[PDB]
Amino acid sequence: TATFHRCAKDPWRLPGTYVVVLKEETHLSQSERTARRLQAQAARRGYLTKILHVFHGLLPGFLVKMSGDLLELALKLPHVDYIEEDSSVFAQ
Amino acid sequence: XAFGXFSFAG
Amino acid sequence: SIPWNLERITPPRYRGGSLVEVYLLDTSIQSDHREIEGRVMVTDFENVPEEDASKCDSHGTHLAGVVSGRDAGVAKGASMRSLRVLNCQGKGTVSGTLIGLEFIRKSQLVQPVGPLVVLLPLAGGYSRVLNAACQRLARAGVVLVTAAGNFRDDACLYSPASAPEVITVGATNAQDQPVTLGTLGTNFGRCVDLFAPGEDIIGASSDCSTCFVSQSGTSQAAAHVAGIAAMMLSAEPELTLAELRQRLIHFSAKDVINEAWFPEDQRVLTPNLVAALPPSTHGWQLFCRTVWSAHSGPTRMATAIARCAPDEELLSCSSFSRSGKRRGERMEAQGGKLVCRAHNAFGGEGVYAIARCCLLPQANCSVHTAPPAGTRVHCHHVLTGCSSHWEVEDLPNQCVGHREASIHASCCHAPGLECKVKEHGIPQEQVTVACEEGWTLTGCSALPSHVLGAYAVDNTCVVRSRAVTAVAICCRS
Ligand SMILES: [Ca+2]
Repeated sequence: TATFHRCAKDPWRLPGTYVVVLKEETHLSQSERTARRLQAQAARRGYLTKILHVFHGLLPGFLVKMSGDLLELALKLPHVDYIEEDSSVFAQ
Repeated sequence: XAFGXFSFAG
Repeated sequence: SIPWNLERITPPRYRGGSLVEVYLLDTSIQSDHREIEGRVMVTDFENVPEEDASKCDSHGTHLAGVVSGRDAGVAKGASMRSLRVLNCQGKGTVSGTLIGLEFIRKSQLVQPVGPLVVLLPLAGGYSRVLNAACQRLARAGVVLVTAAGNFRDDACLYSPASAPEVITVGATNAQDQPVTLGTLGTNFGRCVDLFAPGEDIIGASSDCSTCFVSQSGTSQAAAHVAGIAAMMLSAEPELTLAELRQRLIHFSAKDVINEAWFPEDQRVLTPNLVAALPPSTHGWQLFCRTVWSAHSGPTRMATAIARCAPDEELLSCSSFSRSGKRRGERMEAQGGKLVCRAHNAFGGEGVYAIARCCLLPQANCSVHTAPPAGTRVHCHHVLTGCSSHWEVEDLPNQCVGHREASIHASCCHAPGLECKVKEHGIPQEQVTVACEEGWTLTGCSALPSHVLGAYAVDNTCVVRSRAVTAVAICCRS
């Protein structure tokens, strides 16, 4: 049931960095484990990843720098609700 | 403007 | 000498923000400028992408000055805190903005203060994650004010503008018209809550510590509303987000924008309100607002849902399609709370559900439904709303519908509440009937020759057709 989303305005997309949002009641300890699990499964496939930030307090989840190749893998991790590719915002 | 920044890009 | 924008937000009878804190998520700021010095704390939270000194803090300083600046600010008192989520070229990321919103929440948990207002003078495309974080931060009780966006487009395609439970602000000029400049200008549509001054707005310039500059944008507009909000929350700190939104709407100048500037289909969806400070005149009053749903889309079984905030009551429910291909609407319960649901017809492009959502404490409201008989139902309590739906392809506290339609009455137990029903009919594209000054429109519907729909505009009921009769239900304490 986990889904992927990216910005509809193509010039504003920032591929290679993804926000992984976990299901609502997910605990910070699980978010961390899930990020590490991603990094381990990725490494076994030869991909470097970097966990930039772990979210808690509003949404549980994490921010990760990785190739989009890993998205199918990432959508299947436990607790994943959806994943969004990062994109640009601008002063108005 | 690109994109609507700093006073309408004007 | 008073800048035009500060006169514009001054109400027709009149007489801040220090108990309140306003967070700004923007570029870096010149915190020593004399407009804002000692009133703004730079957190030095910073999360910005790489480029690809005076210029760096121009945007933010100005907006900090619009909100709280001692000479040119709206809420001259107010305390501010700034987070840097925009780089020197004014570019940020969604991820950086989330981290910022999260930081505000963390700060609050660690050292709680009073009401918080968060100004997000920025926009990107629609973001599921960004909208959810805004919503989540709103349910925690924080007021968020955002820019509609400057693309002369529907604000629902942008975030945080499109984000539920947030006050979204468009920009008007000295002639009270929507700001438009070529292909750029204020966004509009049903995700804009109201407009505010956002052209030629003087404020702190980061060129020198006493300099001033005029800037334009939905950011400037949003800043007026953040200032207005800081004042309202200082006077009445217990306001929930919905009470604050109903007050901003109620105290706005109404029907002062010439809506010709907007695309035809957005005219009906876009609120014709220009923000203002509350008057010295304020005892309890009935506040209601009109909430348009997302368009249902063309599926045969499509439904549009218009919902009220948790602390509001749905007092009536109507619907509208440009084609008139419509199966009406009904009030149905959902999580112990009433929603307005509208039904698309076979072959319709889709429809909008249009709720009337009101702040009514001590109210006990229910729905009375009758299946097709004409068809009639009554409150056997005051009547606040009639709705009607049908399943066919074509054709005194009482509601009356077509003989082939179901009819739904919203009935409230509301002591201290008086309601009356006002009717008007003519030969005609649009018929109109208004409640009297001091009365609040709770329901708007058409007497049952082929109607596109009906909707409340402020305290005026509008019926649109291709012997038509507008019916307004008006209530007061
Ligand atoms: Ca909104």
